Amino acid sequence: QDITLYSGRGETLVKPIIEQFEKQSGIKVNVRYGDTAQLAVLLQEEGARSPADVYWGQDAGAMGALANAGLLATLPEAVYKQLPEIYTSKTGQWVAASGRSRVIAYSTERASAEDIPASVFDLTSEKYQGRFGLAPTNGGFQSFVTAMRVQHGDEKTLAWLKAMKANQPKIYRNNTTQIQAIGDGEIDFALVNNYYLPRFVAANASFPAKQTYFAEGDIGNLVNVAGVAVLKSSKKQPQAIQFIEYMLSPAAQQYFTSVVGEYPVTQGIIPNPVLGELDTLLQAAPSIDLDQLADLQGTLKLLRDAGLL
Repeated sequence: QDITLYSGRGETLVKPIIEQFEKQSGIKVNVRYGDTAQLAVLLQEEGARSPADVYWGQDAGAMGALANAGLLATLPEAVYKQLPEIYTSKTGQWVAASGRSRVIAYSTERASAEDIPASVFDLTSEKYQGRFGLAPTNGGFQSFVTAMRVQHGDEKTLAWLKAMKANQPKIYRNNTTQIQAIGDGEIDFALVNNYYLPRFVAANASFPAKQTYFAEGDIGNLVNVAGVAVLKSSKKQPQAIQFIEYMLSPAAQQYFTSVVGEYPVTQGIIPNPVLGELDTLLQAAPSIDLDQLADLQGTLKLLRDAGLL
C-alpha cells in the first residue's frame, strides 16, 4: 500500500519522519514537496481529481483556505478530540503536528524577563525605542499581523504598526539575523518564531538570549502550527489517518521538539529547555481561529500602509 503526501515541510525534516513511518507501517509515502501556500493553490486547482491523500503544511493560513474550500476530510474524533484547542480545527478538518509560536526573545546581557511587558501592544512605549528588531518580510511576522487584525481589527493593528515604526526599530531579513543581532548587541528584543533560538543554544549553550511570553492570552503569544489534514478526495483515508497518528506518537513528537525545536502537541514529551513546558504555552496562547489567517493580502496592504513594506 502507498499514500501520496503534499508536503509544505522541507525534505530534510520530512524524510526521516516518513522513512521511519514506512518502516513501521509498511505503507510507502510518495511525497510532492513544495511551498505550503502554493501546494494549497494546487489542491484547489486539482479539486476532486487530486492524487493527494495527506497535506502537511507549515502555515495555518493556507490550511484555512483549504478548509474554507471544502477540500479537507473530517478527521476521526479519536485523532483530534484529545488535543488542546490551540492545536486542532474545532470541527476536525486538520490537526497540528507541532507548534510554531510567536515569542519575544531578549538579551540576557542587556535585558531581563522583567523588561517584558504585559502585551505586544506595549512595545510602542519609549522604553523600547531603538531596542527591538522587526522582520516585516517574514512569514511568521506576517501571519502574526493577520492574527492581530482578526482579534482587534485594522485600525488598532495599523496604529500599532505605525507606532512600532515610529519607535525606532532595526529592520532584519529574518528571525535568524534578529537573534544574531541580539547576541551582537544591535538590539535587545525581537519578535520571532519560537524554533530559531533553540538552534543557537544547540550550537552554543551559553548564547546570550532567552525567549518568553507576554501575559496570558496576548496576541503576541500566537501559536501557529504545522498542520496536517486528509483530502476529502482520498480513497485511502485509513492509511492517511495512520500517518497522522504516527506523527502524533511520542517518538515523532519528541523528535519535533528536540530536533526541530517546535512545540509538541501532546503531553508526555521531554521539553526543549529553551521552550519550557507545554502547559505554559497553553496558558500563554491567545484564542484565535487559525483558519482566519488566510487573508494574507489584507495584511500586506496594512504593512504597506504603515511603511513597513
